[PDB]
Amino acid sequence: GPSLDFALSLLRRNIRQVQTDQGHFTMLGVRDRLAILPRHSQPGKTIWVEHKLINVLDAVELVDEQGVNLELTLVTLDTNEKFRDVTKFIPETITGASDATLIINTEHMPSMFVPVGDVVQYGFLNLSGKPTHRTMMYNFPTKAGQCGGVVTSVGKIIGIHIGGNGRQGFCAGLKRGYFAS
Repeated sequence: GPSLDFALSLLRRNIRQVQTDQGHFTMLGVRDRLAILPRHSQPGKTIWVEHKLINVLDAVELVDEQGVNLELTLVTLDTNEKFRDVTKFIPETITGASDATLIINTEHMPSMFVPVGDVVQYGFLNLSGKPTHRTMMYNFPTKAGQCGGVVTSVGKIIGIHIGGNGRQGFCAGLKRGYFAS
């Protein structure tokens, strides 16, 4: 079906299993050699991607216009070829959704689909003693090991999972402008 094929195609073409020194994460490749990680993955000069070590050419820990953490790291990778460009599926402004699917892809949780439900604008979040802006929330008890997971709804890629508190899950909202050249 259309939504199942979209999620499965994202898994195949854009959503990679990675390892850093901080463990297992999911990584969305967005276009060209640009990918996005949760900040707390703390990528070094190399990152394990699926089956090989990939050099990290740049890493930008994103902050807002007031300098508050957004809990996202934008990595430029020394990859052979370009990621299929999925920027057109990312909204221009941080937008919630109804009945979203969270897509996890690590060695421990490969090709995993999680029905998180409605995703709403949340804003400020204190995540592990790191204040964070531009978050959205879902009332779903997500678990450890799901950071970097891709929040999706009806052909839209809206957020990257950054944590939870046992009853709720939180993502960093995505804006298309983060990925402009």
